[PDB]
Amino acid sequence: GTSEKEQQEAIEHIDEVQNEIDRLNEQASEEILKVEQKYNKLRQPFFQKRSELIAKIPNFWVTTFVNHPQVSALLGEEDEEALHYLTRVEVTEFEDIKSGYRIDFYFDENPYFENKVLSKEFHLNESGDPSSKSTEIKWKSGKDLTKEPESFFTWFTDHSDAGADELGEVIKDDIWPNPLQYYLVPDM
Amino acid sequence: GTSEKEQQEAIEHIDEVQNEIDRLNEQASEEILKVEQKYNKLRQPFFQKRSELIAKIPNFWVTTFVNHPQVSALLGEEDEEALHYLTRVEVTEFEDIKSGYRIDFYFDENPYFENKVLSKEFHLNESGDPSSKSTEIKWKSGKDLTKEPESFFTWFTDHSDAGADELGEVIKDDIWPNPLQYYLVPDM
Ligand SMILES: [Ca+2]
Ligand SMILES: [Ca+2]
Ligand SMILES: [Mg+2]
Ligand SMILES: [Mg+2]
Repeated sequence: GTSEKEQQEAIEHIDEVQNEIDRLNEQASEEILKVEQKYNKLRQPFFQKRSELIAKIPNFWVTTFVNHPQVSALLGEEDEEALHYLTRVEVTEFEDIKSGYRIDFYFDENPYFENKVLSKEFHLNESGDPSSKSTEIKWKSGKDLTKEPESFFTWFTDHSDAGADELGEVIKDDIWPNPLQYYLVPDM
Repeated sequence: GTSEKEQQEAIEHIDEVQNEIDRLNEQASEEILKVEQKYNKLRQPFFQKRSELIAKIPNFWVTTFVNHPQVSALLGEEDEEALHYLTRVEVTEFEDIKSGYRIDFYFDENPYFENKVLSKEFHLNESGDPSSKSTEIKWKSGKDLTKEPESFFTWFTDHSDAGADELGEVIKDDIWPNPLQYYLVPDM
């Protein structure tokens, strides 16, 4: 019962209404991002206290990883040995999501590599796509674990799809918020 | 270098710290839910204005669905005919998420069924699991579209996994926020 002029006029009116819904969608997403930023700051003193407490627990992080259903699948026998030198893991999330997040792994002096810290960083590149970069591992002579599944440590050098990279997100979103559940094993 | 007593004491201290992170996680999730509730109220006048404008556009909703990559796969030839009688679609989201959401479909008098409105409701049941329920369709004699893929209209009676029910979530989260993109087809 509407004329074709009335219909086109309604279509334009709907488009204007959609632009207004778009605006609210964006404002909502913005408020939500700020909430996450507020609470990332509120949790940080607690993660820092937890890091000091984990320093009291020998082999905390390798125990956590060996008991994790996804991470354990990536660890070979010699990788597990090397991870006994892992003293500290830190996850840092940047406010600007183009800056992404970083995972740092702190290692005591060990026979495999010279680095005191190994890190993998996740960010958006100039075209808006997920990318990653890492510390170059300075393996010691005859102890390159990357030279039979592939070593865990090839993760540091794997960048051909950060859009994916499940392991980074597992550490950021699962293990980092609560590693204690995986460290602890029921007694009998 | 820590005693086993010091280690157990640290483990308990970590558990306490985790409870404190847990609390912040929950407060963050709560603030985020309230933001979504605020903006659901702010968008509602715009969805209501849009409903009045869509009333001016013949066969708006069937056109939207036939041009939707997932919904079109569910529509048979006779379903499409029946959906030309669909005048109005409404999505209602309740604040308490145990109450879930509802989708209402308004139909002009048609040869297939007597109902003026067909609805599917999604909620959590007492055990916390997704469930759904619907209007009983009062098909007219010899015109039961459920009596060769199955009719679209069997969706109203399909409840054996609301945990899934992709179609409900596609309507709520994709089509409902912006159906105009699917209604509109470029000219040449
Ligand atoms: Ca456990
Ligand atoms: Ca289109
Ligand atoms: Mg034990
Ligand atoms: Mg056109």
